[PDB]
Amino acid sequence: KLFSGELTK
Amino acid sequence: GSHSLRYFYTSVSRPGRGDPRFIAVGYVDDTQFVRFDSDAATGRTEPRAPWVEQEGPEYWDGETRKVKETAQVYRVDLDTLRGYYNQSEAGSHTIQTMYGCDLGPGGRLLRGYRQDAYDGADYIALNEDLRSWTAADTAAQITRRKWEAAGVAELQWRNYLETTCVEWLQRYLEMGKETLLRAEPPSTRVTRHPISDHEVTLRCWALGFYPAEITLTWQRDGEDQTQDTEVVDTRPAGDGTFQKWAAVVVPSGQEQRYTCHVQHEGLVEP
Amino acid sequence: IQRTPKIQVYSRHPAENGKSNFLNCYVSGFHPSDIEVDLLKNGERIEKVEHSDLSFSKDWSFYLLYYTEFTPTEKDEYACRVNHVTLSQPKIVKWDRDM
Repeated sequence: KLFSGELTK
Repeated sequence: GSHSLRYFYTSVSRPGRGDPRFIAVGYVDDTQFVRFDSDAATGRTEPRAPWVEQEGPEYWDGETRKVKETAQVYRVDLDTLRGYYNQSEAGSHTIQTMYGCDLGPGGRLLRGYRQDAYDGADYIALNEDLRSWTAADTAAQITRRKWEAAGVAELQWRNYLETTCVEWLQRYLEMGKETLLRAEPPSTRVTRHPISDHEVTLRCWALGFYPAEITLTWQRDGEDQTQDTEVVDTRPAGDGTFQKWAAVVVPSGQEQRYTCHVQHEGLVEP
Repeated sequence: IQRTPKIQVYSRHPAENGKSNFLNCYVSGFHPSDIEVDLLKNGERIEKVEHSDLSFSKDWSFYLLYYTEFTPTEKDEYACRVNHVTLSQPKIVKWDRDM
């Protein structure tokens, strides 16, 4: 399962 | 082997030929099961192994929805990093991410990892405590601050790796055991290719094995010839298995003095 | 930051003449990802050729498998032609039935 909800850089 | 679930994003800016390229792929161990190329006509995350094609539309739509939103997030990261390094919109640039988890027994996470790269070098990295970050230059310390104040590591990455990641590794494992748990030993052999009067190249082969991990070692009547051995890098066959070889140049005859030995999983004996 | 590809050309199964096989060009260890790979039959390009999906190694360098279906004969050359921003001329690596 792919990670999601990534805080932008 | 110590099982693993891993993902690989690659983000590359094409200036000024419109939109950034994005590619994500998934691996359970040494077997690829998913991909997403933002240039495919499908606009969809797709399967690459047979054993995952049983998962419902909820999976794929769930997966497709998610990896489009990641792609947008990386697209903007390209222009933020380009800003941090005072780089122009004329250059092409690359962002790389890898994250994933090694399974421990009892259904436990053993090790979690998540790591970024900008233009081939390191950038930011989740450390093994799942709280701290390693930041390899000024740029990535800007990036660090932002993710410390948000708790990205412990709040979203620790959590993902300690449960979703682990559970789903065990789900791909079970749903694909006929392939990902089948021992596949190398069909193994030696060949001689003469060189001159003196010499003759002995080449120990090892084809059709899984997973990629292996050791090919020439002995001079008991003694490892490493590092007088030419060992080519383990290479894909194309059918899901791997192959390797090591070569040693010996004075002819004196090749009865030489033997090859192969260590691999599929050579199990209890 | 920028790196040179390495090349392995080889069949899927041990190359026996007359019997069908797949030809493989494994490029790896390059950076960045944009790379051109042609599989060659006697100097000419092989057209029906697919390839694996972009991935990369521990040290961040890219690898790819270009493969095509074929049949070995006593006579024909095969080879792999590779170009990449780090190169100054295309890199041709011949196919050896022992490598």
